[PDB]
Amino acid sequence: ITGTSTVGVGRGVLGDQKNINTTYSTYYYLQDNTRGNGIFTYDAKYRTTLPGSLWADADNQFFASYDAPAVDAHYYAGVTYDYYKNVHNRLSYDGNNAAIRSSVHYSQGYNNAFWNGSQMVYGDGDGQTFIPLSGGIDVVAHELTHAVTDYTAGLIYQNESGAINEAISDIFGTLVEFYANKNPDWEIGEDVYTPGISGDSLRSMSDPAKYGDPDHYSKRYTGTQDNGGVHINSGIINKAAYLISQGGTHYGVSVVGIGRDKLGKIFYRALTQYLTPTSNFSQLRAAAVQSATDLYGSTSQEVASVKQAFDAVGVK
Ligand SMILES: CC(C)C[C@H](NP(=O)(O)CNC(=O)OCc1ccccc1)C(=O)N[C@@H](CC1CCCCC1)C(=O)O
Ligand SMILES: [Ca+2]
Ligand SMILES: [Ca+2]
Ligand SMILES: [Ca+2]
Ligand SMILES: [Ca+2]
Ligand SMILES: [Zn+2]
Repeated sequence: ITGTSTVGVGRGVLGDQKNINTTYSTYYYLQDNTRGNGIFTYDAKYRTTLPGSLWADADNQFFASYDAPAVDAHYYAGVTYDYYKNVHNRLSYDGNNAAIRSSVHYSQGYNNAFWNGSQMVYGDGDGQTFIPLSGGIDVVAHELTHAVTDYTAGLIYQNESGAINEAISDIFGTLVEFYANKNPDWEIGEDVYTPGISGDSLRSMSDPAKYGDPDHYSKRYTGTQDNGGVHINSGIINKAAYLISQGGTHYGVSVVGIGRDKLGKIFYRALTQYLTPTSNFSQLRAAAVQSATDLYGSTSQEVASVKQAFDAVGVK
């Protein structure tokens, strides 16, 4: 909408106060004009018609319980935009400052979030498996990264290419979480998953097997559930990424860690310059090796560590 840029204040899902960029025109709308061609957050009002209505608020104060998922979807989309712009010189998900749209309060008791091809969508959770999912910065960044993937490598959402797609979203979700630097970890969704259980998460990149996901290619899922295991076999790539960044010895293979920033550079380059819609894990290894070679040189530690990490997870 046309209006003037304003700054509201509110509380997120976890009860933390934050400022949000809004737009004033009669109402204060969750429309952040400070980033690209805008970040827009919508109320799906417990229904499934999308996007719903651009979030309107009378007073620019967003402290109601109903407001909290919108506050966080809006704010964390901003953080994610900043990560891609500041760290990777990428302007929004399409590289041309496409408007970023999110809807919250999607459906009833909805234990998921997704990119629907055009926008991000967040359930509120059922209060048992999840609280409103936009409360997780890694979740928000995971979802926006799906849009980045779809505009770049285009990894088909099934089997190995789909597991790479998932891992890319977990990797950049985690790197955005570290970028914001509030309780960062290599776990996925811990801030919104299972409010009645402390210390768990939906997935772990550092130890995927803690939640039943494979951490070695020899343990990959080959069945048909979950689009051929896209959220399962992502553990193999997540583990490789964790090892590249943090190092470790895994199934006897030692990996010299090179840190998060270089992980992000290598995988961003792989995603945007080498991966294709049909890339498999072996092709991801090759893309990551080539990306590290481009960035750091063929004889570099970074290239050696990429190879070690993929070796450690059984991907040649
Ligand atoms: C970071 C997470 C908090 C959210 C993440 N969402 P996503 O990958 O974007 C969902 N991807 C999806 O919807 O692709 C389908 C599609 C394709 C095309 C258009 C529209 C949609 C995820 O990991 N979801 C898990 C959550 C499980 C939770 C336990 C119960 C089981 C589910 C899953 O879906 O398996
Ligand atoms: Ca208000
Ligand atoms: Ca965390
Ligand atoms: Ca996390
Ligand atoms: Ca929990
Ligand atoms: Zn995903």
